[PDB]
Amino acid sequence: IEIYELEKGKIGLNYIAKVFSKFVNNNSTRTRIAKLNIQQKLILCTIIQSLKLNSDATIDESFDHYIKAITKTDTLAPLQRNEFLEICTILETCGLVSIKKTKCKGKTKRFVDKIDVDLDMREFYDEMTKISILKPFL
Amino acid sequence: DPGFGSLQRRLLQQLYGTLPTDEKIIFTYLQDCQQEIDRIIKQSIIQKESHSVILVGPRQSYKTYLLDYELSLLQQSYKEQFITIRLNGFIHSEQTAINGIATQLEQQLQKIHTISSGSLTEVFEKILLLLDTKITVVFIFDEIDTFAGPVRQTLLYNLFDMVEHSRVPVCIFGCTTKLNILEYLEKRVKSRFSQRVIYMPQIQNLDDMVDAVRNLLTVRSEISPWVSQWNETLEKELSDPRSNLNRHIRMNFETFRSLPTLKNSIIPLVATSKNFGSLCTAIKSCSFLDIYNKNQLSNNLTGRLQSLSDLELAILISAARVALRAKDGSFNFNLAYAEYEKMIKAINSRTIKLWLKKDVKNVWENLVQLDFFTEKSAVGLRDNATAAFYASNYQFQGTMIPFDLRSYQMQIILQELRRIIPKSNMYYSWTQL
Amino acid sequence: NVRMMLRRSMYKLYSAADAEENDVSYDLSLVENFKRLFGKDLAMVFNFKDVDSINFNTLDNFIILLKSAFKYDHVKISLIFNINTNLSNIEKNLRQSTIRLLKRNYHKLDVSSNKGF
Amino acid sequence: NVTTPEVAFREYQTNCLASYISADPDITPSNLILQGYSGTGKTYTLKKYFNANPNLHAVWLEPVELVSWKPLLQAIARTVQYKLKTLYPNIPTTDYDPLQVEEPFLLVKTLHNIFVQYESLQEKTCLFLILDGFDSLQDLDAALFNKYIKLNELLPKDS
Amino acid sequence: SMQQVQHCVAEVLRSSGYLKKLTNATSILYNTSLNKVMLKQDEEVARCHICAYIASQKMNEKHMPDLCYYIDSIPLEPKKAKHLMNLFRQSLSNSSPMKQFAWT
Amino acid sequence: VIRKFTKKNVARAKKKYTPFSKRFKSIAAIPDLTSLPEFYGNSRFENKLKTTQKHQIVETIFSKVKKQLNSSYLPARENEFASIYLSAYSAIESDSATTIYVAGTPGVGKTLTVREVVKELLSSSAQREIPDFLYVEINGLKMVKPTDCYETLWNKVSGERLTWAASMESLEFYFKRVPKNKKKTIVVLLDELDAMVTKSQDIMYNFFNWTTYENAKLIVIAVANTMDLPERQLGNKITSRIGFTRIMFTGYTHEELKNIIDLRLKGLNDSFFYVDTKTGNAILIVRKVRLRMSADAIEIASRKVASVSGDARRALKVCKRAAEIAEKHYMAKHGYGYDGVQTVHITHVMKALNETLNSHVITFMTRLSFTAKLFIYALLNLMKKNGSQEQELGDIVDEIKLLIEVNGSNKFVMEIAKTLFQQGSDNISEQLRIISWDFVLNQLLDAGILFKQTMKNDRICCVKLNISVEEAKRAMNEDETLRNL
Ligand SMILES: Nc1ncnc2c1ncn2[C@@H]1O[C@H](COP(=O)(O)OP(=O)(O)OP(=O)(O)O)[C@@H](O)[C@H]1O
Ligand SMILES: Nc1ncnc2c1ncn2[C@@H]1O[C@H](COP(=O)(O)OP(=O)(O)OP(=O)(O)O)[C@@H](O)[C@H]1O
Ligand SMILES: Nc1ncnc2c1ncn2[C@@H]1O[C@H](COP(=O)(O)OP(=O)(O)OP(=O)(O)O)[C@@H](O)[C@H]1O
Ligand SMILES: [Mg+2]
Ligand SMILES: [Mg+2]
Ligand SMILES: [Mg+2]
Repeated sequence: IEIYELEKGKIGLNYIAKVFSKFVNNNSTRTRIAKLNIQQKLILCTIIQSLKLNSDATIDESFDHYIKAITKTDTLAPLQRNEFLEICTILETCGLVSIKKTKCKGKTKRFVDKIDVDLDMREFYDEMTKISILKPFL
Repeated sequence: DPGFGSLQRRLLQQLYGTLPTDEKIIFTYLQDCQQEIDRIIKQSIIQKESHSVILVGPRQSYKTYLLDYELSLLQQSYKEQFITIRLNGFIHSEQTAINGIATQLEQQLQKIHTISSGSLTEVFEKILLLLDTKITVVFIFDEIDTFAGPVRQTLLYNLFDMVEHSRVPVCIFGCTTKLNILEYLEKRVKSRFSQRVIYMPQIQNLDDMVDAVRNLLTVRSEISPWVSQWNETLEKELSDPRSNLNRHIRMNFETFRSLPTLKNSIIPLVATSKNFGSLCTAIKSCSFLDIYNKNQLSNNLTGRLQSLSDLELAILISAARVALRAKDGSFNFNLAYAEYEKMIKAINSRTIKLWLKKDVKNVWENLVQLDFFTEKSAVGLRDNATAAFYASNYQFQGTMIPFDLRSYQMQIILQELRRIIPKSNMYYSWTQL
Repeated sequence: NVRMMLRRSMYKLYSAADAEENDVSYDLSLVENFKRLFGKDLAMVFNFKDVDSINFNTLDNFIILLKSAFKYDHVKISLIFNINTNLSNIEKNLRQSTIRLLKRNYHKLDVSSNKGF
Repeated sequence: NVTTPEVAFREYQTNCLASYISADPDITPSNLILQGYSGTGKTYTLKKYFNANPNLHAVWLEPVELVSWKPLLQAIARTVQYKLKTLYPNIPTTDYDPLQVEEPFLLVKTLHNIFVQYESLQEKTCLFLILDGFDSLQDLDAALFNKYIKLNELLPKDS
Repeated sequence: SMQQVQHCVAEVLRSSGYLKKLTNATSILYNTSLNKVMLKQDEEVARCHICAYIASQKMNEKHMPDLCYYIDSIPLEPKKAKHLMNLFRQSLSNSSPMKQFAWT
Repeated sequence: VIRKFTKKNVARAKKKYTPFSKRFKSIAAIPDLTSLPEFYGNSRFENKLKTTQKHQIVETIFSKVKKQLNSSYLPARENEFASIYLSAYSAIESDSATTIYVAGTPGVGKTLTVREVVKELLSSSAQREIPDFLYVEINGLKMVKPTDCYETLWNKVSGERLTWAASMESLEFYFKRVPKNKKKTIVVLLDELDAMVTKSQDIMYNFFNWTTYENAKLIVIAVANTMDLPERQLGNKITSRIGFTRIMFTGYTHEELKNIIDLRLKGLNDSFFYVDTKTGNAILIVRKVRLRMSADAIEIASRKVASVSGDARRALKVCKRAAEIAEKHYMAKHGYGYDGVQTVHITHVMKALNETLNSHVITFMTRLSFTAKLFIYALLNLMKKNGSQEQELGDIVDEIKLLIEVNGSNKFVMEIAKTLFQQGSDNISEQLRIISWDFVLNQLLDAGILFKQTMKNDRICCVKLNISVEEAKRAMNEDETLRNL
């Protein structure tokens, strides 16, 4: 009834589907990756690779991995740590990367910024396959 | 000589920064920072704009000095326009900061012309009723990082919400040592904060330190008949690049890069002079600065090693070589005494009194007390009182076994002992393994 | 720990001195101001029950803490150590400075039921 | 204007104590540390310095007798109030209780209330609080000394 | 990528000399544009082209007045392309990295 | 009687303990609470911050822009506004109890939209087309205790002051047992809902379970920061009671941010002021000076802020910071004080956007002394050698000593070695640590550059870099001595 009298008789079956579409944000990783540019996609790939090889990684270790990959491959120009962090928050705004604040589990346990990913690998690799200048980072 | 006493007292006043406000010394490399602070304060106290800003710099990098100078400068011309709430993150906790704000608000509003009464809920409600022409409230909040914890930043939320949405003009000056202070903030707190961060200037080059020493030691008022001769002597020493002051300033620039460190040595150089000629001789020779530097290093590992007796040195050497032969570096009293008795027999076979095991216990306890050995895998002094309380309510396994079985690790190793024990000492050949 | 030993000792001291004849801090300054609060000298006798069960580092630090009351003219302190093992057992679990401290005025006495049968 | 006594092998230390400790609060540091191991004559030199300058107002606290931080704060409040009562007996004072100090903030408030009722004095004076054996506190942490370092900034400047 | 910047500079216009200088510019200007100028999914397909055209104006003002360039190579609407390229010029043609790129 | 400890600073409020269920002897004994003189809302601190203005302050050409761009002063939120308003209006007019869940990122206009909804609802109630209601605002981050909301809401309803437990059974009795004809509708804004989440989750259950009561006439509008909060932190009961419908406030697009900034810059942009050249004070309509802030600058700032957060607070603050940079340059040029065209250009907007991006950490490490740089160089050398992220301090001491004693033939090392190990002085013996070793260690610990573990043996204690390794490398090889070797 809320949608029916916000958009204006017996109300239809289509308004039930409109309810189930309006209050379920069915965001796809396809649509999220497709709204990025080449540099945000590249930094997303380096973040994915750094979490693949370390999986308890800080912002600064992921930036180190990004610098090592971008000097190994030499695509565009390397970024400074704060610009890397800003693009990480851009990926938060898009909804692909989350940065939390957690304790370490080493000999010097303090709180650090940590990257988690909530995206599924299959459509991520499928979208990143179609870009030729990104496959050194896959 | 009352003239030399007046000159000495003025020199000490300039070194402690306790001149009147119109005579206070701002270093050259510090104008660009302080003018910026001078803008923000004057936009809040005078023009009634709300501001929040964090000063970021190391300890003794003139954050408190510049802020106090700004508040004392605005005190003499706009006295009724503003009040000051001072909070310190070491002293105030999350609960006691509320009572500190309420008490300071009451005692400052009774000074310009209750909130403080009741439980903590009522005090916080009265503060938010008060704070959510006008009088500018200036918050000077030292150690902003301690209230920027990962659990809940309630006070920072409320204070930055006061800066944003309240119609009372509020100035907040946080201060910290943490370079990445913006990442400490929670998303809503960071959103409400202006994200204006002022980084304190550092000393970049040597004649900044030379000019700061010149500003510290030049008497710019005519209060003594010795003023002109002192100024000529100081300018002659500071202009000559091979003088002893320039050597000590260069040494400070290359090791500490700290003007408070230099002032802590310059103050007893001035204060121990009996007359003007002694002061000029002291400032030319800088011989007191070498005695000062020797005293500041008199209780480190080298001086404590030089204070040791011959039996103390023998026990320390034996423990060091046992620790070097060990895998984890661990040793106890028994193995150290076995090494000691083998070493004394091998000396006497080529006459040193061999002390019994019941007498080496006192030497061992003296060596533990003088921080030459530490207990194996010992935390030591805890960071906060809660962890210290938890450690005090627990009995460690080392304090229940006998003293001759306790595992220790060395604070100094055998190579350093070989380096700083003299060649003519008769225990020297035992420093090699 | 030492803090609990001092707190219980000062609470017992204040309780006894109130029962024998405003609140105070339960630390050794109560021993410092004893003549100003009660007008009398202080003779403290410490009975350490079952010393062969107490932590020896804690007992050592408590004895070093009690040494600080020797600068007050109105205080004298007695210590009673209840031993069931040997004297040398407690002598090698205490630091040698504490042993030198206890050696100035010490007596031994056998308590056990097989004393001369 | 201070007397430097003769200590037999602590001449440099006694000269430094003459350099740092004086009755004028402008040319005196807020904090001063004497560091040395046991039996090095720290207490002996400090007593000979303060006995040779009887005009200096000193309060002596032993943290070893206090053991924890809360009795140290209460002892600070009690001893400062008693010394200021003995020093200026013709100044009427409200007797604030030492036992209401449970936080460092409450010590700041109590010291404010004690020092604000001595403004009838004609000259600025120093009160030297000597914590003889600070790290001999039994329940010591790394954060306690920071509060005592920063304590002077929460007290008024024109007191 | 060299092929995209080469094709974009080519079709904005009409080796390793002056066209090489222009390619090097479009690349630096595009790389800093990726960080400081944000476009949506439509406008992004002309981030190279617009950047290329900016470098073209620089040549026309600095060394060679005879160089020719036209606007409609940009695959957006010419009003939208005009607005975007004015936005790009005014924003980061005075940027501090893009000040010591010798145009000679 | 002698106490074992004392509590000498107890402050207890004057709160009664008897709840509302025991005020009257029966359900029929309760009167119409809308007529009671204390119920339903039926400040003394505002004059305390008044003083005497004896000066005349100068408001310049950019002063009105900076004052007008503040957060204290509804274009892009009209579907969310319509949804919240229609749900709340239907709940008020039918005498129903309803939960409205609103979630979003910071600064996207959640509190502003809910407040505008309740202002239009109160205006609609003032025209006597919906029944009158009481509006209660509870912010979870403005409470000392989480249970104080029980204290707050009941105090807004009855005017009594009780403890939190008695307030909780008072609210339960009021919402369930009292009939609709004796009650008034209550609209509660619960803002910062996550701050009111406890381990027991009793406050969540109570506040959302009162909306399931027939007699309650309670409308709870809960504001969250995430949409998955009831699934992640709350149980299935509270998630079921909150409901399937959940209003998400998306981050603003750059068109919406530009519309917000242009709405605040209507009447000031492309306008003329009368400006005094003697003092600097400017009056909105002596010189006639035109003020502009360019639309390209606003669109650059809006696009950057919309991609990073979509936050209206950041867009307004970036515009205000750009205007303050321009106004600082203006006062520097004309020599004005704090007692034909002026433009906020795009360069000020780029400076405002770059001042939070410029990475002072590298600059800080560049402007350190030689001993601190030598420490960082030695630590980086150990991480290169043995490949570990944590290095023992004794290893750093030994490799500093090796770095001094191997490249001795460098002229700077021949100048610095006597300073490093003897402080330039005979009669000072050779030192095991360098001069200012603990000083630079504590200085790097204060900055957050270093992490040190808590051990009492200084040699086996570990040190880790908290900052990224590449920025430490570029700061180190900026130094001419350290990059030479
Ligand atoms: N009000 C003051 N008057 C005079 N000198 C002062 C004043 N406050 C500080 N100083 C001096 O200024 C120097 C710099 O120390 P300052 O207190 O300003 O440090 P800070 O930068 O605030 O550091 P921290 O982070 O440790 O608080 C010191 O020599 C100190 O004695
Ligand atoms: N320079 C000296 N001249 C004469 N007697 C001295 C001197 N130094 C120390 N003494 C004597 O040695 C005793 C021990 O010195 P003191 O109590 O001052 O040491 P300390 O460094 O304060 O020790 P601790 O840290 O153990 O308290 C003094 O009480 C005094 O009798
Ligand atoms: N649509 C809008 N039109 C005008 N100004 C707006 C709009 N949205 C937000 N603002 C501005 O942004 C400020 C902050 O917004 P608001 O307090 O509503 O944020 P919020 O989403 O509740 O954030 P938080 O989660 O931090 O509480 C408002 O006070 C107002 O100045
Ligand atoms: Mg400070
Ligand atoms: Mg002593
Ligand atoms: Mg809000």
